[PDB]
Amino acid sequence: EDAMTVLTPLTEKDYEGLKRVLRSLQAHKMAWPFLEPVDPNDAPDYYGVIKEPMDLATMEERVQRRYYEKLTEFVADMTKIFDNCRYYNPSDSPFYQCAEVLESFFVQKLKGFKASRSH
Ligand SMILES: CC(=O)NCCc1ccc(S(N)(=O)=O)cc1
Repeated sequence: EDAMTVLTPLTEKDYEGLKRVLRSLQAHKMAWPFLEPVDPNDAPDYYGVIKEPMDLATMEERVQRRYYEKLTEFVADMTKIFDNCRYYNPSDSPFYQCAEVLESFFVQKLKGFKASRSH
């Protein structure tokens, strides 16, 4: 990551862009596994093997409360969603596939956001 991403505080204008990025991911057809926390009734061992769970509803709460101070912190929570999924599930599962697709989409949107901060 470049210096602006790591070190520039998130302004109010930056926060309007983060809200838009988040809503775009929540509207994607392959985001269904990630919208809410993993349900322990459907995966009884999940919370014993994933030490730092993350999901898009937790990220929305954090955006609304202005939790993030730097773009790097927002990117780290999003990346945790996809990394947790690829560690828990096998490479041939539909869950793993959805992580591949949605991370590519996130990177496209993140590049757009970064371009809009500066010019
Ligand atoms: C985001 C994410 O990784 N969700 C996985 C949810 C999930 C994984 C596995 C199963 S099982 N035990 O039926 O094979 C159920 C649900």
